[PDB]
Amino acid sequence: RIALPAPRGSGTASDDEFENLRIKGPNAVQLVKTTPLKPSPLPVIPDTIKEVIYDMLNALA
Amino acid sequence: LSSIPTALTRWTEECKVLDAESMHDCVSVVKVSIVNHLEFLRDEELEERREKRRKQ
Repeated sequence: RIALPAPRGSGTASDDEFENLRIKGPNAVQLVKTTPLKPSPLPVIPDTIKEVIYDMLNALA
Repeated sequence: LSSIPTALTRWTEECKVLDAESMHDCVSVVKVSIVNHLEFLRDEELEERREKRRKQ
């Protein structure tokens, strides 16, 4: 997500008018923030990928 | 150990070998889709923030 810079000044008529000018201005500094971690489940390994991984482990011996 | 190269470094090697100059072009093509989406969400969140301030 592109970052939101702090509210410069409370007040919508003046401060937010120049806050849209700043954040949305053609020339701006779009810093990045990460989203909060979503609870990813582990991907199931396909059987052929397990006959590829197992063949190296057998090559250990 | 930190000596083991990260996926990004292996992909970097792959990219170099398979496309030295076309990587920048793909970054530009994908950028066109990412920045537009993230700016849409930035403007929606910003509106939400102004709204919450007004309701405050």
